Amino acid sequence: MIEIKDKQLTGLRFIDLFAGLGGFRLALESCGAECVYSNEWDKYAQEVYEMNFGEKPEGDITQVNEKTIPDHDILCAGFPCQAFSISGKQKGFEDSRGTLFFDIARIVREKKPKVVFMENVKNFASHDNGNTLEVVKNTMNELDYSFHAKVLNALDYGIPQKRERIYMICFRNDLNIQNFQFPKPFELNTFVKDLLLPDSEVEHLVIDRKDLVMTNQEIEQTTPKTVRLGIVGKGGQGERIYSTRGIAITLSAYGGGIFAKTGGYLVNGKTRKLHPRECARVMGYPDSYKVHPSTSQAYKQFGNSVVINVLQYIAYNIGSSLNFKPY
DNA sequence: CCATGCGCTGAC
DNA sequence: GTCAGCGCATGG
Ligand SMILES: Nc1ncnc2c1ncn2[C@@H]1O[C@H](CSCC[C@H](N)C(=O)O)[C@@H](O)[C@H]1O
Repeated sequence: MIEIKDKQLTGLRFIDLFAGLGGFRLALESCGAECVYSNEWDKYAQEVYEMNFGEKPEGDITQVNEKTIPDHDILCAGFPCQAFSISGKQKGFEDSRGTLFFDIARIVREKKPKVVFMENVKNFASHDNGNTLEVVKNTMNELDYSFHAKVLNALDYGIPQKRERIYMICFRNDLNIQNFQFPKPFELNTFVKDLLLPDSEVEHLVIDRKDLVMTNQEIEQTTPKTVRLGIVGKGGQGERIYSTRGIAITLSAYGGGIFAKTGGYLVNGKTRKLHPRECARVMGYPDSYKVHPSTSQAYKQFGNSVVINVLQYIAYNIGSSLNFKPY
């Protein structure tokens, strides 16, 4: 994450739905906003959340009575994506874990926050010939909100990972917010190689497979793109190796393959997957964030999470729009 | 639970 | 064509 001088969200309360690791919490708090409610049903996720924020999030949002949720100014929600991801089945709203947006909508209908800040995978935008997105848009509008949506790639915001996510910012209509803008992209000055842990701390992650196929030579100059240096097996998900002079591929929650959830990287002559701390870093999490003790659970958590830096820029721009109240 | 080989969709 | 994806299924 980065340092935020002007705390644009000072005095604003927000809720952290589908909390996960609390990325939205890191982002909005860094802007001066106060978290007054969190909800996350996964046992282990609740563990890390509590480990870092000192409170356990409420469980199953589908059973939470909308009316019990504390009044708030900004509702934050990076809802489930398995039902929309390009990597899954794409069953959408007809999937058990694909109807959560309606719970969010049910909550908004009752508490009318000033802002609804949501996030989901890039494929969400084009899913089901845009109807899924349209549904969200129309739902937001009927609730009397503007709807601002855009896919932003983490690589354009200072983090070496090609995580393309759609962000939807909605402002309550009576606020007449006409100046909201998604942050402008800037040059990448950080690469995978710059976030790695010392070799001593990561030897156990080295996999020596006899089927490594060097598809491309390592590169001498750093580049803001994912450079595949080779595959293993059939080169499917979890079986591709990339240059550390480039950027990280998208971290995943239930990803498979020998380099599950992080992908392989050619490091100082060797081939290995990322360590949970490196995943923390690739997601913009500060080194002070305590990762969950179970590696498998930490890999999953980070793969489901958000890039803090991107949220901090957006969160700042939401605050800028809210503060412009001239006579 | 943890590990892994998918095996296809979508974006160009 | 080329190649990457907050995934799935199945083994133990
Ligand atoms: N019905 C439900 N009630 C509460 N939490 C739920 C839920 N269904 C899914 N979730 C949780 O919502 C999350 C979606 S992924 C969101 C990650 C979060 N943005 C972060 O910063 O890490 C997962 O942690 C999942 O366990």
